[PDB]
Amino acid sequence: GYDLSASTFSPDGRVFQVEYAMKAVENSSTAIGIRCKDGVVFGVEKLVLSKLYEEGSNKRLFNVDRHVGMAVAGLLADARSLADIAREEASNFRSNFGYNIPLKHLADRVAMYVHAYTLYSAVRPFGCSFMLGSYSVNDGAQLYMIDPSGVSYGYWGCAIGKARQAAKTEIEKLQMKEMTCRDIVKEVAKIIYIVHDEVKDKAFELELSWVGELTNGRHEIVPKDIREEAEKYAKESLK
Amino acid sequence: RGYSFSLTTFSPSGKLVQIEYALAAVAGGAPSVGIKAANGVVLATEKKQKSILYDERSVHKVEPITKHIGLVYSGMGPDYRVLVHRARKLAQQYYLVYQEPIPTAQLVQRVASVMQEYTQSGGVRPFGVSLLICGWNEGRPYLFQSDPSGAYFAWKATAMGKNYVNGKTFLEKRYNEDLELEDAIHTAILTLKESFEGQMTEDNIEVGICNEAGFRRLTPTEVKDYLAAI
Amino acid sequence: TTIAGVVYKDGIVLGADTRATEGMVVADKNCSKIHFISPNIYCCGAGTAADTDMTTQLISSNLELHSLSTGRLPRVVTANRMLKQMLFRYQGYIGAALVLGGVDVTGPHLYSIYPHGSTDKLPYVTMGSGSLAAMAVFEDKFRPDMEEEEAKNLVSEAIAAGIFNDLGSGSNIDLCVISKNKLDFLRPYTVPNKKGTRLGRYRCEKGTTAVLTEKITPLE
Amino acid sequence: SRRYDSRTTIFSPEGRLYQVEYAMEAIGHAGTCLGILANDGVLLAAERRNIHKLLDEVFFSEKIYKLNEDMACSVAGITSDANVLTNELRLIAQRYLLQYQEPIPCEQLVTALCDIKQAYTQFGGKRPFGVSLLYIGWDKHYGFQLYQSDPSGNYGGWKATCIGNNSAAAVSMLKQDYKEGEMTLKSALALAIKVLNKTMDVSKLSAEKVEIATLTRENGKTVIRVLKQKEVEQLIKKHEEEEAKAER
Amino acid sequence: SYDRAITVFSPDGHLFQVEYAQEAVKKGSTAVGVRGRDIVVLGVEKKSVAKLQDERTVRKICALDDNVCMAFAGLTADARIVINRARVECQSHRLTVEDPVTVEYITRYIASLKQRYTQSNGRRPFGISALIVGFDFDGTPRLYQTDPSGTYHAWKANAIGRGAKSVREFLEKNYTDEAIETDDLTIKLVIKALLEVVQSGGKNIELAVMRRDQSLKILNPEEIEKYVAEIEKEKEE
Amino acid sequence: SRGSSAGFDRHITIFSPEGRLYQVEYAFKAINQGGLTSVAVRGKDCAVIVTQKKVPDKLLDSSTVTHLFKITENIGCVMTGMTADSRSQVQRARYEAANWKYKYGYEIPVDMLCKRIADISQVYTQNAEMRPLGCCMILIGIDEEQGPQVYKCDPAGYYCGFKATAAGVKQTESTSFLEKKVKKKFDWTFEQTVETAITCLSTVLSIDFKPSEIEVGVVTVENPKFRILTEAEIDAHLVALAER
Amino acid sequence: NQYDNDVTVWSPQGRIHQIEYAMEAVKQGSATVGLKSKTHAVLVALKRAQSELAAHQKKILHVDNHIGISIAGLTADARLLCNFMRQECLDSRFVFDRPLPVSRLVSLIGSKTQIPTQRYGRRPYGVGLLIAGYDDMGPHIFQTCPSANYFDCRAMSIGARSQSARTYLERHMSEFMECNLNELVKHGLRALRETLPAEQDLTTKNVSIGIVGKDLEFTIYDDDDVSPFLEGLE
Amino acid sequence: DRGVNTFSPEGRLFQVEYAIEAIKLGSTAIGIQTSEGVCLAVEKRITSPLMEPSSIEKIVEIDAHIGCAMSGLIADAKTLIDKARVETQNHWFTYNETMTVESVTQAVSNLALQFGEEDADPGAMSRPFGVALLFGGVDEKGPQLFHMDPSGTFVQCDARAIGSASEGAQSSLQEVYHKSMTLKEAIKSSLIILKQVMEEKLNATNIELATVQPGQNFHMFTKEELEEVIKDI
Ligand SMILES: *[C@@](O)([C@H](CC(C)C)NC(=O)[C@H](CO)NC(=O)CCCCC(C)C)[C@@](C)(O)CO
Ligand SMILES: [Cl-]
Ligand SMILES: [Cl-]
Ligand SMILES: [Cl-]
Ligand SMILES: [Cl-]
Ligand SMILES: [Cl-]
Ligand SMILES: [Cl-]
Ligand SMILES: [Cl-]
Ligand SMILES: [Cl-]
Ligand SMILES: [Cl-]
Ligand SMILES: [Cl-]
Ligand SMILES: [Cl-]
Ligand SMILES: [Cl-]
Ligand SMILES: [Cl-]
Ligand SMILES: [Cl-]
Ligand SMILES: [Cl-]
Ligand SMILES: [Cl-]
Ligand SMILES: [Cl-]
Ligand SMILES: [K+]
Repeated sequence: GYDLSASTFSPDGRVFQVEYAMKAVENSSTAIGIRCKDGVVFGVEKLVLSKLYEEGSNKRLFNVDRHVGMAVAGLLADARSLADIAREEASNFRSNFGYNIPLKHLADRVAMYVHAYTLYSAVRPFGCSFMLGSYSVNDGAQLYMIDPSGVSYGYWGCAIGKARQAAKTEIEKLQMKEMTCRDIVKEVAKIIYIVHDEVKDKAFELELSWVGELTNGRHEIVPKDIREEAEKYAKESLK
Repeated sequence: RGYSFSLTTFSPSGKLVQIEYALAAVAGGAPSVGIKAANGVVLATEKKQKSILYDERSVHKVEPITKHIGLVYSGMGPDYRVLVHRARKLAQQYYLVYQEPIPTAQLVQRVASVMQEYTQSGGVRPFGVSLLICGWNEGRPYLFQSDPSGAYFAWKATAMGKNYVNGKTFLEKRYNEDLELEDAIHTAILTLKESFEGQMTEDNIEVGICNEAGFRRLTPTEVKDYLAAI
Repeated sequence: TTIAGVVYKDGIVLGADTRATEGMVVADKNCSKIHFISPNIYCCGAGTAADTDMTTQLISSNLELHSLSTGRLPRVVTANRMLKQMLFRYQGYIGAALVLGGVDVTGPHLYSIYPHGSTDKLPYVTMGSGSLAAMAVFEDKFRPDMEEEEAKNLVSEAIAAGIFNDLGSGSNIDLCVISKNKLDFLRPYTVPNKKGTRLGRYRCEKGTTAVLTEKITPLE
Repeated sequence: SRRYDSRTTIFSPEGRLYQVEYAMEAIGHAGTCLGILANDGVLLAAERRNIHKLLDEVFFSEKIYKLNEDMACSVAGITSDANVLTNELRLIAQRYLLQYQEPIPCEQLVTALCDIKQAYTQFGGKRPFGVSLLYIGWDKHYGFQLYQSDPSGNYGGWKATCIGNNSAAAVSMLKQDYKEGEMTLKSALALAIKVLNKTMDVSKLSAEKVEIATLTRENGKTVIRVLKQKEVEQLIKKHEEEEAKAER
Repeated sequence: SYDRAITVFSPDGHLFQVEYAQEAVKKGSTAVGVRGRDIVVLGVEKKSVAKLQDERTVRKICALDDNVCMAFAGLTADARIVINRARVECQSHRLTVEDPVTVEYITRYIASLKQRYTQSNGRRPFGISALIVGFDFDGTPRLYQTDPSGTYHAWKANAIGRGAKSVREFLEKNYTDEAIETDDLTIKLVIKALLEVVQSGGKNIELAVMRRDQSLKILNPEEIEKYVAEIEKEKEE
Repeated sequence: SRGSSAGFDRHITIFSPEGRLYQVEYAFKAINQGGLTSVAVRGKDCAVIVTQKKVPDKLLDSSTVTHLFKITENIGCVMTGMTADSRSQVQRARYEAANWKYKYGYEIPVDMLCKRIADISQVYTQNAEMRPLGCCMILIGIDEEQGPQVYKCDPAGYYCGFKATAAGVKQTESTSFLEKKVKKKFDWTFEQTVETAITCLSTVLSIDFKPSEIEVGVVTVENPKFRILTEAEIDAHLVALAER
Repeated sequence: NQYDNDVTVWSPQGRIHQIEYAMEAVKQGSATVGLKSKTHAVLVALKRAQSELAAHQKKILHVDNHIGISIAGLTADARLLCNFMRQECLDSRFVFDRPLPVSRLVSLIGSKTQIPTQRYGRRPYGVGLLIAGYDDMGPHIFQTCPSANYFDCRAMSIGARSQSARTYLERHMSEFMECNLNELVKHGLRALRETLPAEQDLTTKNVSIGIVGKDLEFTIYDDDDVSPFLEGLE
Repeated sequence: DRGVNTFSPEGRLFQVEYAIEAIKLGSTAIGIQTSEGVCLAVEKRITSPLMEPSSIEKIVEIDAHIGCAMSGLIADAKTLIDKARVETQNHWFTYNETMTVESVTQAVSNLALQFGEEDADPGAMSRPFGVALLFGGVDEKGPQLFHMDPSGTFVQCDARAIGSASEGAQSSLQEVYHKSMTLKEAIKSSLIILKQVMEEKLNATNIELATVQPGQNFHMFTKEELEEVIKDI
């Protein structure tokens, strides 16, 4: 059989171990990112698998540098490992070159690390996809997404996980180029509620973060009161 | 890390089949010919050259190792480039110690030894090439072949690649001890014409020669001249 | 040692004396100090003799591997980089002081290379214990764009200045002339010093030396 | 990676080492190679496989190797593997001479190489070397000597022995004709040609098809020589004259 | 470096490589040891005969040091490795303790070498068992046996290799205070034990003795056939 | 023989009975998984690279979707096949070129850079533990003696210089189109190089492009620095073509 | 099947069977319960005894003055992980002269335990932990898994028949934050007791207790010292 | 074939489970802890009258206050025993005190799962140890008996049997054990039980017995002292 190692091509030129790792991401609940006029906003549908867990447990949103947020889907231990790689890369860049890593370069460096795990029988591919978001006055708003193959692209809007396509079709309805982060958080919450399958998985927490002019280029959790207002807007919009 | 186990092993009948299969890659390669004349050696090869789009001058199958030694092959081109690089390095290492150009037979022994390694060492396949190596030293020409096992042989004349069995019998009924280099070049090109298919130009064969003055590729214009008779 | 080089209208002239010393004794009267790098590049050496020989041989060898690969004539910059990076790595412990000259696709180039790994790209240079004598000649007489014969005269004058004024330098003058069209390795160029003749004969006849034991071993 | 490892250094259920046994099948197919010990010397005689018309002839032999001043060997099996081992033999012999300032005794050289072959059957996961060797030599402890080693790293000393094609038949002929304590180089040469004449039964025997080397002592020094073709044809003549006597 | 786990457990607690190593030993030539009162004796079968063999070069009995020797059965190349390792170790002991090894010390060393090759990556077990004999500082005679697992025990007498089962049965019935009262009878007891299983008796028994302080004496075919006749003519009575 | 297989010869890079490397063959199929085709052509004055630019998703920032890469100031490339493999090979090329300049004091020749990448790919065809990269690299640059250069290397470690070449799904069809066009040309050389490249790509795909559906890169003898055309620059070529 | 022997082999469903199998090692361990109030974090563990004459396996381990753990699964993996935790705590006191925050220690476990899940020939850790701690952010209960995931918990139970314990803990968890220590430990014991066969009861031989809080370094109670907590389950 | 660090679907390491099955091929050993000391008793399992019975050593001294009885693949036990000895001497060297029985057992038990073929040194352990161990001794906690198996699980026991007949022997131990039992009673009980479970007729040469007491160091019973205890049994 042709699907047991990342160092084996199938007869049609596929690497099935990388495809299987992608299926782990596609079984995960949905995360979205949206770039707008003055920043980037992340939202995650965080399935609560037990009421015994604390609010906040198993975060899927990370700070990887002071100016860079990361949003993940897939196998969470793999994602955390990648967040640590992203953090080390940002730190090392600052030590060596003396300034904050540009988002695109950070995306490309971590993507090459992901890519290195798709060539060998000695290791397996990462079972995670992740988005990286930043803002600065010089570079503007940037949103990148990286998948288990190590492909990296930039986006206006992005979704990963199991309701990816349904999320993208809602994201396409927004004129995000002309909206502010404060406007977009409500729309992120709205979209998560739309694609959430309330019959099949019973309980979720909405996780929100942002980076933009309004945070002075620092990646930060959306404040509690703004999150609750966005949820309330999303829920009533569902009606 | 690297796989540390051999990928070539003995079969129940005592064969190293990976080496046999490496020889089948050689047998399906483009034809090569070497002829040792009295006063020199000629190496010649067919280009597996489809398109007019190829820049024929951009890569060479006939290559210098030193001022006085050259090589051609049949089989897998990229494997050949490895061996060319190692042969050049082996020749220079010898020169640094002894301050004398490496004797042709010494260079063949060291290159053949590298090929042997790849039949036993961990996590690698053998080379899918056989080499024809020419040189001049001690006032005399040398022609050697080195196979994927690391076995080497000295020849007066031989053929390798596609249709080699026939090419060897063509040379058997045509080579003589007292033959000159210019005549040898002609019979080498005739040997390739036996199995060519395409119409020969100076752009789809490559010829190298070795004599007292050293090893060099013939130029397109020189090959054109030899092709007028053929 | 006195070694020197000049850039002239169409090329490079390199020069060297032929004395090697051990302390204040002449060990070699006819040492060759102008070393092959590639067919278009040569290098004079001063300092520790084993280090100049081995360093130039190694670089020449690595350059031949380079040119075999590229299929092109090597560049003088490439020899310069290779030499200086190796010498820097050894922190001055390799006592090679070099005058590197050649002619490549970008024309003539001349460099001095020091043991610690600094290099200077210049139209005339000198090195060795005779280098200030040779440099005085150059400062007094160099002109840009000299003709071949003028440049050859100037280099041999400069080497001669070192030969006659430095106790470390002596014997013959060797030159190497490099242009786009020609390489003239002139060893010797001049022989300005000659051993005087022997006045008495000391041809000792057989039996002059008393012998305790003898064994003849015949060979094939 | 466990899926692709053919596990060359493990036991089979009957306590066997398959790769060693298979390498021994390779050797059985290679050129016949015999050694014969005499009172005044030792010899090696080998079938040549390099016999095509167009071959060039550049070395002094095909399968006979000088190891040091006092020793030579011949090989049957994979040629490239033989080149590795014979290079290692020469190194071992020079390491000894460096250390002790005397030649390595024959059995000590054989044993040293056999320990390398043994290691390849026990650890490292590599294929063994596909070579058997006959060693001839003189040393000051046991004089003229002949040894045989195989890919298991086993060896033994012999008065006469054969490896390679038709070994079993060759050994029977030696068993019957060899005179313990009474052989000379001249009669060992006759017997070698007799044996090769029967075991190269595809087909008629010729000087182009065999290689003979002798090891003797002359004026306190060891002489190792590869017989010229003139001499080999003369011995073939004498054997053919001798078979004309066989009945009346 | 090759790090494959070669010796592993199977269901039911078997170590198959070790069991297969023991199969190798069982196809080796028979070897026998008896511990006398003030002598120890080793004898071994065959192996091939073969007139054109130089006999000296294939002995299966080996000095480890002045006061310790061994015989083996199984893979002869493997045995040569073990023997040389044990010879090195005997010289370390002398170096650091300034006494010769006890027979138990070097046995324990050989056994733990064997055990390590059943539990280390990249290696197969040694396909040999050994009989190890000699004398301790205080004159006490010793006979130990090791096997591929690394297990070892002391014995009054023992056999390893092919036909060890029946040779051991013979020894169990024939080893008494009477049969080892002297040196000649101890030696004969070993020859009788071999001459049961030994194909074309014999001919191809190799035999060696060690006396208290006296170092290893191997017997020659003339000295062996003296004993053979001296037992064969006694078995008519 | 004829498609025969023994042991693990379809899983790792060991020889099949015919002397094939199936895993290397399969890396060539991987190049086509991307669904894209690239073309490159050289004349006396310039060399050009043209490739398809597919942006199916509206939510992509299309300025980040490219297969054209600067290797050095003077060497450009187009990558075809698996994207992450391609990026890795671009990084390696960049590293090799920079290292060459540091060690030798002059810019790496295009032929040498292509050879080096090919030699690195060769290793993956002989060592069992890693797969080949399922991508193909085409390099362009100006050589001071030989003029504009186009070089291509592949997952087998083969490489060659070309008058023109192609990669990806319609490689074979592009090769025929380019072959037929050069035979007509005197001294077998292309003259209108950007137009040949775009026409070839447009014929073999049957598309008739908008300026946002292709990317174009160039090096010229007068301007050796690798340059990427803008949309408007590309549009001028598309309009000049449309009008004869 | 072809997908279940190597931690490096993804199945076609996007799962890693070796990790799932490692999690079965924890489900078959004896049950343990962890819970917290505003001021204390408690661990309660059932100890399995091989025979009637064996002591009963330790389930609760000291990590630092402010941290202790309860284990389920392979005991040797539990010790290896506990030794790693101890060392990380010692390092933090050595360098910074203050206790390692509990959430940072748990992150270090996640990162350490993830590594062998991605390399050929390595295996997951076959142990699950309940971690009780107290720091500047108050009491904590964390859970760690062989998948290298971890969870921040109001309360938790792992091991055999722990579903029953979890059901009890959900039923009463609105009470925990305001409980005095005695009330909180009683709740832990009642949860653990739900895991038992109907015949059998909590005794001083089979219950082990661990407690840490604002005024109390991590302390283990066994044998006669658990009696105060068991009397008055009234 | 699969790797040595593969979990089964039930959450166990195959290699460890298989090593546990190897313990059942060993001779029976018994340990009993009393307030007056611990005793260790083991079946020798003699396979030929030509074998020297004193060369079978299945009970060993670790230190003056600690003995160890083993069952299973005995050759495997040597490195564990040596590690125990070295550890107690290190502890003495460093701390000038005796190491507890529990601590010794713990140190040895940390070797248990240190096997595998792609983390470790050029020829590290390829498999677990096919050995079970009873450590019996006296420290400031008083007399103590600990059991360890190839999983690296260790635990204190009042009485425990290991090896071929351990079921059987463990049942008789439940029947006869009591917390206030004397050492002399424990010694008799363990010989009575060995006598039942052994295939051979028990005698003074085919068993070994040792004690450790608060007064007295590790003591192997002599032939003559075994004969005395055997009279009643
Ligand atoms: C030169 O620098 C001369 C150059 C050298 C390449 C010949 N250097 C030497 O002669 C040095 C000066 O110490 N001597 C040696 O390295 C000792 C080896 C000489 C003996 C022969 C075997 C070469 C001058 C200016 O130093 C010469 O005086
Ligand atoms: Cl996704
Ligand atoms: Cl490996
Ligand atoms: Cl090269
Ligand atoms: Cl050379
Ligand atoms: Cl050339
Ligand atoms: Cl420079
Ligand atoms: Cl010698
Ligand atoms: Cl010698
Ligand atoms: Cl060892
Ligand atoms: Cl046996
Ligand atoms: Cl640079
Ligand atoms: Cl055109
Ligand atoms: Cl548990
Ligand atoms: Cl366990
Ligand atoms: Cl989990
Ligand atoms: Cl659980
Ligand atoms: Cl048990
Ligand atoms: K490969």
